[PDB]
Amino acid sequence: SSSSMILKYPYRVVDTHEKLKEAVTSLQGARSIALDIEAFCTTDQAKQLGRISLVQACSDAKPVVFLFDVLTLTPDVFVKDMQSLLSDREIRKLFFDCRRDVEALSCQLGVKPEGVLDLQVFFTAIQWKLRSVNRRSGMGYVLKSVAGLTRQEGDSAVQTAMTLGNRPVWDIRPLPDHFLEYAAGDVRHILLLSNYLVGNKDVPVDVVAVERLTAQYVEHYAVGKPVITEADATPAEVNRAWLERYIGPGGGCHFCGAKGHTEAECFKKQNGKAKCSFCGEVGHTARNCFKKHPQLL
Ligand SMILES: O=c1ccn([C@@H]2O[C@H](COP(=O)(O)O)[C@@H](O)[C@H]2O)c(=O)[nH]1
Ligand SMILES: [Mn+2]
Ligand SMILES: [Mn+2]
Ligand SMILES: [Zn+2]
Ligand SMILES: [Zn+2]
Repeated sequence: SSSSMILKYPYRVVDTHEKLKEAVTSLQGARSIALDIEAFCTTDQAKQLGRISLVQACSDAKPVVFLFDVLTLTPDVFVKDMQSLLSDREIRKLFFDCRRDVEALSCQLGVKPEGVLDLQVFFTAIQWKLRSVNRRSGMGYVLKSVAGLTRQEGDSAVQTAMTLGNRPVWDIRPLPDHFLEYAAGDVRHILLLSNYLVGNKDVPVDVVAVERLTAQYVEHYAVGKPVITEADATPAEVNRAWLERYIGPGGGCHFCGAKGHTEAECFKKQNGKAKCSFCGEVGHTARNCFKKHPQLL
């Protein structure tokens, strides 16, 4: 439905003060805003993101993806007109793994967003409530599991340069079209995921619970300085004590009792179903098969 139109939103480069005011007015009338950051690649390959180059934004108020050129605009100009927007708790800010992004917004821009919802944490919260799984999943896994969508391939020229790590990559101006298109991809996927995860009676976790859980991550990573102690035991998981407090106890399989999978995924329940040895059907045994014993039918 409306999820199909999200991925065909075109990008608008915002690199002037007039384009910045036109974008702020549009984002002001929004209810949710998907956010992402493209930063300079760091030779140290350390935790903290590099110098912010682009901030990507995609809201439900307009069919467009704003690419704020923070490098050209300078952080000071970009912050002066985006601060209250990011500080407005009445507008939901959507992220996929907000940790290093919130750290960069705090360290480099001096802003701490309000009303944040981390859709990667949202997915892990579902995995925790159903399977007692606290691992974090990548964007593609979440897109396939939640929306049944296989995202298109990222441009390998941009992907190799970023994995290579010799250069800032995102310092060049103007940016090629395949860099601009690469940068606008994540915010489209993020806003799409919110339609499947927010306002859904089939989602077993309340949004307010994941909002409270995300606010803890923001408080931990928006401290106006580089974060040293990570909130999670490993980078690819979610703090279990935070899951127990905000989401509740972890779940498991109602059939066999084991954690890590649900009843629909249980091998033992599937292997234990009666399978007719005479006609192959699942559901009955040979002693009750009408095909083998027509005296029953
Ligand atoms: O009855 C089972 C047991 C495991 N798994 C799946 O196997 C993987 C590893 O689970 P485990 O070996 O840690 O039990 C997970 O994807 C889990 O969902 C099932 O689908 N059903
Ligand atoms: Mn990101
Ligand atoms: Mn991104
Ligand atoms: Zn089971
Ligand atoms: Zn049979």
